[PDB]
Amino acid sequence: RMAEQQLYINGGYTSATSGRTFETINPATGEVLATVQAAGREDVDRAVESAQRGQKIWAAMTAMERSRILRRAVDLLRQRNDELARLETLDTGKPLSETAAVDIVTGADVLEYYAGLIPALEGSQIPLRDSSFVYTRREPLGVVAGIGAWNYPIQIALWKSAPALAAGNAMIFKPSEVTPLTALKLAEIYSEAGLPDGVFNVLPGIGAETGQYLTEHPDIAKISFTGGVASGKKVMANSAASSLKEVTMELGGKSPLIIADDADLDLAADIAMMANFYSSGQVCTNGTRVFVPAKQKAEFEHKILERVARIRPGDLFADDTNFGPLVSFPHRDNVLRYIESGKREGARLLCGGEALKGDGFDNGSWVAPTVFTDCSDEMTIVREEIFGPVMSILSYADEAEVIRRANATEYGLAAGVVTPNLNRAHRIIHQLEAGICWINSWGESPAEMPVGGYKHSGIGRENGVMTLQSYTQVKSIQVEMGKFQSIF
Amino acid sequence: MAEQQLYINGGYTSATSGRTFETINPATGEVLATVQAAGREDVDRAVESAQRGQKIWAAMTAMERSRILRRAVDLLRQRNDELARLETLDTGKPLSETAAVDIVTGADVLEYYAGLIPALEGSQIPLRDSSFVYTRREPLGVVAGIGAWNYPIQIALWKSAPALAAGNAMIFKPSEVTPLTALKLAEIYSEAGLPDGVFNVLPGIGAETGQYLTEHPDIAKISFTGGVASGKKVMANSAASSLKEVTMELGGKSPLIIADDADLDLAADIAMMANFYSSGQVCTNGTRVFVPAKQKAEFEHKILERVARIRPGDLFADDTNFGPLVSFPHRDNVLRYIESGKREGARLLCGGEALKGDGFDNGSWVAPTVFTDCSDEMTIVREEIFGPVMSILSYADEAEVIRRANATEYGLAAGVVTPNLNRAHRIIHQLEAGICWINSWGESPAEMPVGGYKHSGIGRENGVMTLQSYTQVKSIQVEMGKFQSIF
Repeated sequence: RMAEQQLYINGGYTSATSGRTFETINPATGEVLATVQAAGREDVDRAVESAQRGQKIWAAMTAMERSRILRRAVDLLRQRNDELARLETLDTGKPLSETAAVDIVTGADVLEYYAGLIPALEGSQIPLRDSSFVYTRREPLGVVAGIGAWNYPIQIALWKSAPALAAGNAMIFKPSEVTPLTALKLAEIYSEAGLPDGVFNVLPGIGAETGQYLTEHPDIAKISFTGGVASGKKVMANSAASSLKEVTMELGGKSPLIIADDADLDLAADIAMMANFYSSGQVCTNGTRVFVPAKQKAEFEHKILERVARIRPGDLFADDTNFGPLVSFPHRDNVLRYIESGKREGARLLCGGEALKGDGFDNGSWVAPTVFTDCSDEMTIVREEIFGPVMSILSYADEAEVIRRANATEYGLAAGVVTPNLNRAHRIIHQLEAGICWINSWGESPAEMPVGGYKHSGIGRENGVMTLQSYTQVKSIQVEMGKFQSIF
Repeated sequence: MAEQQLYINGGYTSATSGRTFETINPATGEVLATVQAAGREDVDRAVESAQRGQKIWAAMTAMERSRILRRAVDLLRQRNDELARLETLDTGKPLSETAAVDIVTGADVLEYYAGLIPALEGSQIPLRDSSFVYTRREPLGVVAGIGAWNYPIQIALWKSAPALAAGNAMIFKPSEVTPLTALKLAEIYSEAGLPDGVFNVLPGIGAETGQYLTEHPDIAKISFTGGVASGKKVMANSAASSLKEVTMELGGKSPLIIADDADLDLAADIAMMANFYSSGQVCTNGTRVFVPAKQKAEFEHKILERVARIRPGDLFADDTNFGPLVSFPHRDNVLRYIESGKREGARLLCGGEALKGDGFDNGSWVAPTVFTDCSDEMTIVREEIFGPVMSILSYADEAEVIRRANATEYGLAAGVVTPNLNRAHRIIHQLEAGICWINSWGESPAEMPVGGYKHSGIGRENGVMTLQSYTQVKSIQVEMGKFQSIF
């Protein structure tokens, strides 16, 4: 359909020297959207050298000069929101009702946030004594690398590149092989806004190749990766063994949603629905273990059924469509394997449990919105991240128990509680072992709010002031004005 | 000394590994102690102990924690000389150093963080009238510190102080070369009122105890100080096992840049202190000394004159300022580097051999060694030696010396000597190192974050930021409006 997609290095498109290509498909039709060139080792070397030269120019500008350029990129993203959203829908299978409202909106929200913070990035000064003081500089890391995931392709590209660029770095970005297209458009926009050549380069490729070449490269100072829990362990280990790179990891979760016995069950069901079936369940922070008091569980199940009836699959460009196919057919096969395991392990199928078939579904990787109830803590669907539309409903009896069971996992990304009670809301949330916690809501991730995982769900944070700072490195400088004394 | 047990849950307890090792007095070769090594089940015991202790510790008020760490400071000051003598026996470093630096600056950092506990704060962010966010700086839980042998109790204090002050429990593994003072520190913490399990000490071997710590599923963070190669393996194993947070303080090949307007007596004094303290066994040492071509001859004479002042001898004598290296294997390695310097064409200015004779034949002594006429591709210029070996390099201009200073995978420290305002700041701002000294070397105040660029480290120690990096951020959104679902 579209032309063979080249690499983006040094302010324009350039052919890869790898001689290798891959295809990206439209998950709703199975059609090939584009043939895409894959960056090889020499391509990564070209991108790093380009990034080194560009970073020097970028860092030598004033803080406000950098701010204005990133703000111009925000302006262009707002103007092109709908066009970029359509492309993202084609590449991901997510409904346009989502991509036009969330993906570029919130990606640009973070770029806009960091653009305004650049002049506020400051070091410290510490007096030691009348004759000596220390000051610190927050220096750029230099060239850093971002490795994106396929569920929010351009949003992730913006959330990694915005603080990296605002901190004075160049970033080489590798999009998921599943969804390479919008990251290339972002690089065009950055260049149009005045970003120096080489400061944002985009290298499509395969993880086993391009991703590894980046984590091994000797001149890249930091790796930021978003993806699966197991993949993150390998990326971090490779980043360390090659050259001791700094690392950020934003990985998966099995986040608990705790419904208190004083919660309004319409509200609780609304939150559970949004925590499970947005982006067809392909969200790392989803509240996929839903804990409900035994005395409310039957009514809660009814309310879930009543809202599952409001899920509308269909034309991804239609206004009322709010549910899409999964990103790929192998992913659907994995999600169906998890569903079959829930049935086989004795969970009660409340709804769904099968692929969608028939007119307008036979060419996409559709899975019906699936709810299991009567679940138990040892079940595979309860223990493991599924990354599809599968909610697990778990009965509980008391507050201490549900806190224990919520925390009894190696994941630790998000969590939430539904309660009108002041004390319950704060005291329960304070005990949960997760980095992202919602009270009487789910999913909102303001640019101001640092987000990331506890335990196996992540390293470091994205968003907030702290992430601008973590794309710098601290240099301490002591000025000694007294006469230095040697003991020799 | 008696057979040294593990320290778990507020007292000594026998290891179950079936393994012991010996620590040697580097000045005499005598065995100081047989020490038990913590095995896999022992690490498990320590983590379970730490988990229960951490809960009690974190439930106290901020000032209750502050007072306990301050009482530990008071005990460290009272016992400074006794602890220094033990550290001298275990490390070979002169008592003139250990009694003035190791416990003084270790306790300085504990005292610093004890006062900061009440200031550890989260944030609050208004989103709209109906919703706001607040953050909590929560303990990581159980963390592990793995120390190096050159500053054993100082490193134990620099890792445990912010870790404990942030509300964590720490399991600490000292170097097998120097296990003894970390056990004394654990006794002192308990005597000060630290809850049982909050500071456990597990002597052992790196490939066993250290590996088990990096692999354990319930340890949230590893902080390691040691060699560049070892740090890469610790970080990679910490990642592969359970995605632990990491801090790495590794080695360096730090450049000292002498400007052509520097007073050469000052430059030589700084070079001496940057190369021969602790017999050169210091990660931040300024072991590439760049001197302008026109000053190089006189600088070499000034170094020779000060090298002659070095006093090797009885480690407990007041005038001794130079000790043996920590171990006979380490001496063998340092001598191999010195031989490569000779083989590769560097001009030996002084030293270059083991010390022999009265008072030296039973210790791992190496003479203070200076090479000059060095070039950038020599092995002694490229690689950290961790012994008393200075490399003097001629340079011609400022742009050149900055490139050559930065042309290394290391990135720990650097310094410049110049009375000129513009030179001092402009050069330092261009160096790729985390710790930079102007007209001085070595001072590491508790307030000052320290760590490496590039292969020399991950994260930082000391300063306010290290208290914060021993917490993890939890973000909490309070939604007071009516949640909207699209389903």
